[PDB]
Amino acid sequence: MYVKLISSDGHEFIVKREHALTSGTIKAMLSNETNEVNFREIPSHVLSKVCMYFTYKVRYTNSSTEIPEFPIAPEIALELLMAANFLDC
Amino acid sequence: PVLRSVNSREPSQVIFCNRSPRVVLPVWLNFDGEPQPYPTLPPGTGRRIHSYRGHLWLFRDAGTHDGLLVNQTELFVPSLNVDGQPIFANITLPVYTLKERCLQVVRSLVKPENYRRLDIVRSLYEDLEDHPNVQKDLERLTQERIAHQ
Amino acid sequence: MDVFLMIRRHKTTIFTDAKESSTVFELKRIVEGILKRPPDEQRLYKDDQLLDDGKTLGECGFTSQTARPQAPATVGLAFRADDTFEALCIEPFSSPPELPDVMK
Ligand SMILES: Cc1ncsc1-c1ccc(CNC(=O)[C@@H]2C[C@@H](O)CN2C(=O)[C@@H](n2cc(C3CC3)nn2)C(C)(C)C)cc1
Ligand SMILES: [Cl-]
Repeated sequence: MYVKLISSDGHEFIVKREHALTSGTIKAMLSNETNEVNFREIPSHVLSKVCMYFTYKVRYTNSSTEIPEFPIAPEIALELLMAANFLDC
Repeated sequence: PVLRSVNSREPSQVIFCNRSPRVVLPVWLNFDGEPQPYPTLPPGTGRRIHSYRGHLWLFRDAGTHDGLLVNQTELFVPSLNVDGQPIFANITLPVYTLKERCLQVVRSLVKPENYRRLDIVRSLYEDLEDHPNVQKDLERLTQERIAHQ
Repeated sequence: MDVFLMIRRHKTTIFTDAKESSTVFELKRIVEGILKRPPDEQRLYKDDQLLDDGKTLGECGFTSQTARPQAPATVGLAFRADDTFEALCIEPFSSPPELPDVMK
């Protein structure tokens, strides 16, 4: 139930399948090796933040707990936007 | 406008509880369903306010007009106070899509006139320019209400 | 209390949660399940401080305030190749580009 998302700079991110499936693009891509997706255009400083968003989304969706902000540093905002648009999440 | 406050004249005491990191703008939908701004609530603050049964509220970020939830939904309607207990209106962040959260941060960093200067696909220019606004959200909620009705 | 972690060795990062009350050794077991390497071939680090197998994640400094879903705490990982353990090497993530003019 764990899948591998690999960045352009060859960083390997191992996340729960249910988490990665937050992205309709990653769902379609799971349909590299089995349970591996290569992102030729997403570097590690962006994909690490996408994986953090997955964790955040699954934890706080339909939670009655107080929801904290998802923080985005200005220097990654534009790249994370382009990633978010591509991944549809 | 089907989304309007009912002119009940039935007093209802409410606690507006800001459980978000945002400065909250309370918005009252008047008897013509037109949105009226009320005094802002800083993050982690609460206020006891005087409202009425069948009155309609939504809550937005005071600066950006980003959508917020109240008791985990879009709209808040004060009911009859039981046993002199106020109705709690717990205002929270929704779980924004990563795209919407990215659009929020980019808007906060770049002046609208400079959106077109960003090295991004045209479709994302239009997405940046499509600022959250109460009027558009009220229409979707008006269709969601008729859909259930 | 749930803590949210990034377990990091070389160019590998595992995103996972565990209990604040759970042990460093019990995390090595989660790592074994994913990376197929036994706990006795694992060392875990917080910064450059080696973590003792008995200590809880709470006692190691991983709590609600340091290990959040949107801001997870980094756990270092070094494997033992046959004889001796390797030196802790976490490859940093890429550096973001210079802020565009219109964002300054
Ligand atoms: C401090 C603070 N911080 C954050 S928000 C806040 C704050 C401050 C003041 C009040 C006073 N209450 C109202 O204005 C209510 C609120 C809504 O239910 C319409 N109200 C009305 O009073 C309206 N009304 C009055 C009536 C009377 C016939 C019963 N019907 N509607 C009108 C406008 C006078 C038209 C409430 C909240
Ligand atoms: Cl913001």
